[PDB]
Amino acid sequence: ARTKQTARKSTGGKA
Amino acid sequence: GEFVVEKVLDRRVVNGKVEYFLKWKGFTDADNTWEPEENLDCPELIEAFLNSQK
Repeated sequence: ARTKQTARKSTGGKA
Repeated sequence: GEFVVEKVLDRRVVNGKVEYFLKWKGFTDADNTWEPEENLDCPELIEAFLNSQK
């Protein structure tokens, strides 16, 4: 019943 | 930190990568931030967002 989706915060950016 | 996102609000392409303007479940709706699909572990929200646009 609890629709949880996970995401990671992009602290920077590997260019 | 790996934080729980509720849903997607918007999408764009920066530097060839695709970033989605989220809406977090752990944080407030205004505290939402741009996170790329590579960092998103939410296929459900991405699909549903594209279905909303179409």
